[PDB]
Amino acid sequence: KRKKTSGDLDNYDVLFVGANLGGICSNHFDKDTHGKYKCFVSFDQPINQIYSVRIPYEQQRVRKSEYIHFSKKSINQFTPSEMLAVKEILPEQNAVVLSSGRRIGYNQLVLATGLKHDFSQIKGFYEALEHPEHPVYANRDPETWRSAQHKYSKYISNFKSGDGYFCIPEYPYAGEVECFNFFVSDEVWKWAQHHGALSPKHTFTIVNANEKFVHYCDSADAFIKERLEKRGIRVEYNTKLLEVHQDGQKATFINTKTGEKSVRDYNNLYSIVPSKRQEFLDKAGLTNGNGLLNVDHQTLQHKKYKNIFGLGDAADLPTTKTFWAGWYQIAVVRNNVKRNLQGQTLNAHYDGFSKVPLFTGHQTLTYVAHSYGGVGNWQHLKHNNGGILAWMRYRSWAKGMAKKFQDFYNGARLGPP
Ligand SMILES: NC(=O)c1ccc[n+]([C@@H]2O[C@H](COP(=O)([O-])OP(=O)(O)OC[C@H]3O[C@@H](n4cnc5c(N)ncnc54)[C@H](O)[C@@H]3O)[C@@H](O)[C@H]2O)c1
Repeated sequence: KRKKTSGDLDNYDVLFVGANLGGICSNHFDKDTHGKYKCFVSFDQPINQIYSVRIPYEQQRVRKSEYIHFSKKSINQFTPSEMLAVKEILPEQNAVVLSSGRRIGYNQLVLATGLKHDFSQIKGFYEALEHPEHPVYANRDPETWRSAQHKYSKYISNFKSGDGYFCIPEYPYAGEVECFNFFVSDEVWKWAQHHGALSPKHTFTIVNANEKFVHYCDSADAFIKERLEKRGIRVEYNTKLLEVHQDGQKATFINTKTGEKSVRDYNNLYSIVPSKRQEFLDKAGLTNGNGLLNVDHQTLQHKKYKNIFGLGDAADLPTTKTFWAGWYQIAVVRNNVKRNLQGQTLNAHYDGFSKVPLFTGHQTLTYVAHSYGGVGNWQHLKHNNGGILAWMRYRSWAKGMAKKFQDFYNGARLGPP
């Protein structure tokens, strides 16, 4: 009946750059328009690691099959895709050049290029995270690990002794609140001190380069800091991890405020992988400052270039870059983009809603739900101190969310509402 559109073409009437949230949109853009347009997708990496369940992963509450998903699956069968990165974007020409060189034209462009992980900002990090024994752990799995490597789970369990550092890189970085495992670790290391598994000649400090944990929600940052103390955890601000020596287990830090670097023995290091701005977005004059797209806060349309959009993490938005945010930014992009193909006005506005669980304990969580102005809704920091209510919501996310990300990329389950 309906036939797959061509990938061997010279221009399309929509072009999506990304598969994770750029693909869920296309599958939504079709069901919203009934296939009246031919849309192309061009991602860069083959696998989509589901970082929304990254802590239930490290607890082995989610199997590796439910955490690793191919990028093709997000895209529907009809829409053609190719795993080639766009070399440059010519917005004045309405065109997009890929790595191979095949110039592609467009009518509307949707950018979901996220924040690109740059393991090389931290020298020697990747080669220590790939080692199946070294105590260097990170926010994501390398692609050379096979189905039988479960090093990720050993971070909390194998912390018998020594100095442990949890390092947060410089904003903008991916995985703000969803990759903070320093409250479940404390609980599990509070037991290990009680029966002797974890020595008392050990120190754990949070090396945060940024001044605050959550830039766009004051209430969450205040709660995190207040709760970090009540536990007894120590934080070091304005310090960022700069190098890792895998032989002697030395970690070179630098306090950007004073520019004064230190070297410290580690025996358990975790880092939230550091990102890096892509230059083809700055040669094209789209990004603003930090490297994020200069888009409207309400409609998500680019300030200049009325026909370019942007969503997800690539977009410069005053909210927490979560997934449930993007669930609301594809509903908006797929509307306006279609209103712009019909000439009509852009009637869909983004409220700034973003919802990410924060795990306060081994089996408890609280939701960070907040709109554009940092203002939280009825769930913001509820049942934060644990209890039967937070216990259940933990199971509903750990045992029941990874089973859903298959549908999202299928199409069988759409957004929350
Ligand atoms: N906790 C973490 O460390 C982490 C890291 C990445 C993503 N995430 C989650 O994923 C959610 C969605 O992320 P996103 O959609 O904003 O970005 P993303 O991290 O999912 O990646 C964006 C997609 O665009 C592709 N891409 C990047 N550069 C490209 C280029 N030059 N050309 C073509 N394709 C390119 C990528 O391969 C990818 O398919 C985020 O809200 C976040 O919750 C978390």
